[PDB]
This record gives sequence, C-alpha cells and structure tokens, in this order.
Amino acid sequence: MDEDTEDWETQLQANRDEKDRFFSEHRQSPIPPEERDDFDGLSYFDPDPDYRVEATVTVHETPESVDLETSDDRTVRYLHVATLSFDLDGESRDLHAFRQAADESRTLFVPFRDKTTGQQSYDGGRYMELEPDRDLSDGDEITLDFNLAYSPFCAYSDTFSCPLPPESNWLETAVTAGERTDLEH
Repeated sequence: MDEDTEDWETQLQANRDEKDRFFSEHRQSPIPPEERDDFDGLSYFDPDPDYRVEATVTVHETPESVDLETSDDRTVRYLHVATLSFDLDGESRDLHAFRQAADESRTLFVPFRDKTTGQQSYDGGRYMELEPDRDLSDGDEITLDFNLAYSPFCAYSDTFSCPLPPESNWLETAVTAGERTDLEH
C-alpha cells in the first residue's frame, strides 16, 4: 500500500491545490455569497484510504448522451464511455464514467448519490472527478477516491441545471470521510 499511496499523496498535494484554485481563480467562486460569507473553500473531504477503492473499467464502444454540469454556469452533454465496478460496503457497487465529447485531458466525471446526500451533505448527490495515469480501456483498473469528492456547482448555485445521474450510480451506503457540510446551518 505505502508504495502507491506515497505517490497518491504526491498527486494529492497538487490535486487539492489545483482543484481549490479551479473554484477560486480559474472560475469565480460557485459557493453562494451567503454560504461563503461564513465559509471559505471548495467543500472537501479529508484524505481517507478506506474511501479510496479500486475498480475494474468496463468501456462501452458506443457511448450514450448523459447531461451533466460544467464550471461555466451551463449544462453540457457527456458520453458514457465506461462503468467502474468496485467493492464498497460488503458488495459490488458501480459508478459510470463519462466525458463531454472527445476528452483526452483524462477528465472522467463520475456522479454517486449516497446516504449523506441531503443529510450529512447537500442534496443532488456527491460528485467526483478522476484524472488517471493514461486513457482507460476495457480491462484496466482505476482508483475511486470518494474521500476527494468535490462540492458540485449545482448544489451550491441553483442557476446550474443539476446533472442527470443513471439509477445504477445511486449507492445505498453512507460516504462519511473527513469533514462534512451542514446544509442545515
């Protein structure tokens, strides 16, 4: 574990830092004027290896059109290129990996709606983004860090039409890692 996980920390000190300034410098803060009045940051779970899981990539050769959110006050069509099957909470869970049109910036966007959605966290789901070492094909593996699941633009700003996640990525388990986010302030 320690061999790949020290490298997971190498990518992570850069990860949390570049994602933070994606929400601050790249795009202006999606966190409401009301919310960020007391709070300041991309709502972030603290690095937890138990919510760092391993999944087998199942790549679909003919991708369907799935509307998900972007960082540009907009909603954009993604293509269903993969499904990531892993173990979590005593059974095999699956999360579908999409990318807008013909992405090669490694930017895989996976939604997962769990038990903390609208309870221990804000409603809409928990949204997670992977950028692997390479491009994934049927048979590859990929690491799903739910402990790095980001604050979605939709759940914070109602001016974003919220993504449309398939029934298959709805997880019947709680993802509690690091700090939470109190929607009921």
